[PDB]
Amino acid sequence: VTPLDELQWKSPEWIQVFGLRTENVLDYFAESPFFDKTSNNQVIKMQRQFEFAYVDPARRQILFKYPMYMQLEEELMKLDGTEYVLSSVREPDFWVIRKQRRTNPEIIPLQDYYIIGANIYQSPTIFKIVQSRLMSTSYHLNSTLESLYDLIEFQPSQGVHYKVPTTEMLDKLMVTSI
Amino acid sequence: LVTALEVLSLGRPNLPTHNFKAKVPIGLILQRLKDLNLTVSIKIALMNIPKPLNSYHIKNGRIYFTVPNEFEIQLSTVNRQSPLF
Amino acid sequence: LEILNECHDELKALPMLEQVEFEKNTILQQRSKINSTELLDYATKLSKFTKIPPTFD
Amino acid sequence: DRLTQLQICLDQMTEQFCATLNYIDKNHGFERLTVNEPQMSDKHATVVPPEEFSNTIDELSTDIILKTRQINKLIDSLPGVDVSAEEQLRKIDMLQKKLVEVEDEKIEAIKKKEKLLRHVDSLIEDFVDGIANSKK
Amino acid sequence: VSSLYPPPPPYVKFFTQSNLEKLPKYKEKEEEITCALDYLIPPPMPKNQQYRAFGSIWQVKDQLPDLESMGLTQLYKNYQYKIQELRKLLKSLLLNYLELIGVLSINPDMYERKVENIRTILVNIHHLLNEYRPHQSRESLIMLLEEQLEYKRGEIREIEQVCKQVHDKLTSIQDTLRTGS
Amino acid sequence: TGIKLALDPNLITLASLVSNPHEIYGSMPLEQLIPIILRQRGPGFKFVDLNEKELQNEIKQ
Amino acid sequence: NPLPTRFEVELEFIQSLANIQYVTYLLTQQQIWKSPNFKNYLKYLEYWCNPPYSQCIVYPNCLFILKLLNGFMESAIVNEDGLLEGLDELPKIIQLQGPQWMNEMVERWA
Repeated sequence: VTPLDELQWKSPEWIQVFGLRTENVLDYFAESPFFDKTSNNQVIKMQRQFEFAYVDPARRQILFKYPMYMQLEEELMKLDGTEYVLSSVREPDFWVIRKQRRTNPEIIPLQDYYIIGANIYQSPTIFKIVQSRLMSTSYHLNSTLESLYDLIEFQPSQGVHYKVPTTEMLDKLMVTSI
Repeated sequence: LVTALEVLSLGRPNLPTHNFKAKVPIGLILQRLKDLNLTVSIKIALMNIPKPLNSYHIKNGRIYFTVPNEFEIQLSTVNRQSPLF
Repeated sequence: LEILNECHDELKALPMLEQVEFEKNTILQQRSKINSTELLDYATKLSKFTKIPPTFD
Repeated sequence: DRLTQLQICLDQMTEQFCATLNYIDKNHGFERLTVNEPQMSDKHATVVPPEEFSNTIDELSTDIILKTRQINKLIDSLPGVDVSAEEQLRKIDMLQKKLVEVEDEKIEAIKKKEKLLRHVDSLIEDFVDGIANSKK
Repeated sequence: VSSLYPPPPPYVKFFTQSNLEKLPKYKEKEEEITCALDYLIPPPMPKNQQYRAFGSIWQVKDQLPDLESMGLTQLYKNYQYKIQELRKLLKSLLLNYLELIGVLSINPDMYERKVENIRTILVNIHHLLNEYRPHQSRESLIMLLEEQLEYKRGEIREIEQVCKQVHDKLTSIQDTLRTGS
Repeated sequence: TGIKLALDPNLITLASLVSNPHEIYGSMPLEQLIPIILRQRGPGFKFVDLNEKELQNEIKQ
Repeated sequence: NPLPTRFEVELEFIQSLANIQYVTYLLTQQQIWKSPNFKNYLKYLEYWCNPPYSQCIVYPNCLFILKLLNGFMESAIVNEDGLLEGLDELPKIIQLQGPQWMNEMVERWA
């Protein structure tokens, strides 16, 4: 089984049909396995089918630039619980969408997801990143150690050392002739 | 037409190849050794020669300056205007 | 001596006999592999693919 | 490449139609049907002087006519208009036969060149060994 | 939630060392598959001469489709007739643009038929160019052969002028040897 | 069907793909050609070990 | 709705070799380069080199990649365990020179 924090996801059928821009990152992300079906975003999507505090200036810029996300925030303030909100955008192609729990507003964040060229990645934990790198380092170091110890021969007459695999007068000629 | 000719000639379009998918002609080696004999012989004509060094053997891409029962030193030049090596 | 040296190497800077015979053999080997109508059909197949359409920006 | 330039010229010339319609729709003004009726305008409309408006209309029309001239000349200079495919193939086979013939001409030209090569080889080697024996 | 790319074809499971070693004795003796070694033989060309790839229809020998076959109007159809028809189509396009400007200048509510006429004039122009495209391709092949011939004859000329320079420089050393004799 | 075509595939571009062993080696000067000669003749091969007799009875093979 | 044909499936697979993100995906799976089945399949797919099969090749850089990948197959050795030796450094080559190869063929496009 491949865990969710370790895969890159894209839907190029969705890219060919709809095309990804800033206005459809959230329902593009809704087709990803990263998206939770029990989320407030999806349930208010079903409902619609049927100045302010509590946000950083990075999200203020996104809200004041894009009106549909102010509509989304105004509809999400009525509910409490899990949601996905779009935090940082670089036009034309970079996004960050964060899992977020909201209580009435007191907001704590959760795992994030960054979008680079319609290719969605889940933000891994920095422990997991450095831990995988140190697993690779430890494995390669252990292989180096074992292959080096295979080259070690011990003798009592000397110290421990490496296993052995199985004309002086020309300068005087030079200095005498020249 | 360029891609059509590449594919219908080699079975492949012409792209840079870094791995296996040259060869120096031995007749060209023989010809270059003959003209290298001609090059050392066309070079030594313009230079004066020492009297004990008049024995020179002219074969095999180079010149054999020999002094009998003493030594035999072999030298090559690359072109007309470069000194011997 | 030096003017015939110059004459010799400016004549020698020309392609060689085995080289031009290998070129002739390659040209005659293209005869069996290359067909004109198959060439034109394959090239007009590849016309819309192997290059940028020179109409867009 | 010539048909490529023709297709480019048609696309650009239809885009010239589009751009001319764009300018004449967006950058027009207001005029008097009668002198009695009031005249007014806003900040949201690009009011332009009528004389340079007519000048830009005239230069847009000259650009359209000039592009039509290049398209017409390019159609006139399209490569190959009177020969049919039978004459094309009758050119193709004589061109390959002349290519083989001139490659054979290169074979005997290089044979003459190699004759001259070994001739001057023998000349210069006789010269150098003779003068070396004379100088020795 | 599956993989991004399709796997290799299941035919890969048939290509073993035993199958390869039994293939040449099989060669000595849309298909009717009789054994496992039939997948080791390259398949024939399509009998219908149309094959499907990447969600599209392809033909082994493609042909330029017609306006009637694609559901549009072809006005008019040894290429001098097509070149004069191209000139006539260009002049008709310019006249249709002028008429469109007139219709927009008096009543922009019958513009639909004029835009349709410009649309069909333009596709007729483009289809005439596409009909001329094999002729221009064959001209390009002729130009390729002619440029190869030009390079060949240029090599002939430069080789022979080097040779004649050798002849007249040898004549020059002969003349100065006669003078110094 | 049609007619075959005789072409020089080394040059297709207007004013390589077939590896001609003489066009890539004969035309260039000798000074950077000799190392290629030695490396093609052998690993660790020196200029001394050449011989016209060796080439003459090797080309007959 | 007809079933797929061997010609069309093999055409799509051989042409997918031009997509060298796809052959990176293929040659980053340990069960593919180790299997001699893929070696024998890529040797078999050399019928796309010759006409009339080569006429249907829309993306001929796939044929280029096919010859490049079959360059390692005569240096391949299969053992009694099924490990195709000499193939451990091919994924290294593909992942190292993938961006370079696709950049070069994009330059050939331009």
